[PDB]
Amino acid sequence: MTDYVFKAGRKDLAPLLLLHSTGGDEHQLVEIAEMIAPSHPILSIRGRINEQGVNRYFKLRGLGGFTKENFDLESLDEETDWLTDEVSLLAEKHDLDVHKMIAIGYSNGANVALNMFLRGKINFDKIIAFHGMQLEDFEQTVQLDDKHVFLSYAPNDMIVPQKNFGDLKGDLEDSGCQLEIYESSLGHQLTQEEVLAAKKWLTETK
Repeated sequence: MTDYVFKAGRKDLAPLLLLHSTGGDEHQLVEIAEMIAPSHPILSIRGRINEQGVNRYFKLRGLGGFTKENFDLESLDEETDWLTDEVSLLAEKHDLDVHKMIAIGYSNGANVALNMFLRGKINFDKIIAFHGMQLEDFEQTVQLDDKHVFLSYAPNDMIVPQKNFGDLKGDLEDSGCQLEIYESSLGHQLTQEEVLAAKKWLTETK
């Protein structure tokens, strides 16, 4: 039984899909999204992974000393099939248009949104990814030439290697995306300043 929040907002405005960080839940990003995109309908879906009571979108290997080697790509693939189908089903139920959807994710959720976009599993209109990273290297057969995407990064983020963030930006730009990059100073932590930066960016790109 899917754990999710829907908050109607103004029906004619683009819907937001919220995706939480590790250990977050469907309520984590709600007030943040309300600051970024006031009045927009909100759909927020909890990850299905709960190993040791930590909510996540896909499994780790536990090789916690590693970055990409710790990501279970079979799980990533299975859960992203599930999530794309779930988004379509709930958009159906709540009369939302997936092609207008703005994904707003933080860490784990941001990674999953970015991966779905790059794999062509969901045609989001825009993505706002706070402290995201590349999960896997693959052949992208997506063309995203018209799309706008906001990414934050901190150079003291122990979790996201510089090279890894370079590969994420490169995969998006190779697909044709127009990127805005915001640099924060609190490592992996979501900052008030990066959220205001995304709010401002959305007013410019909306």
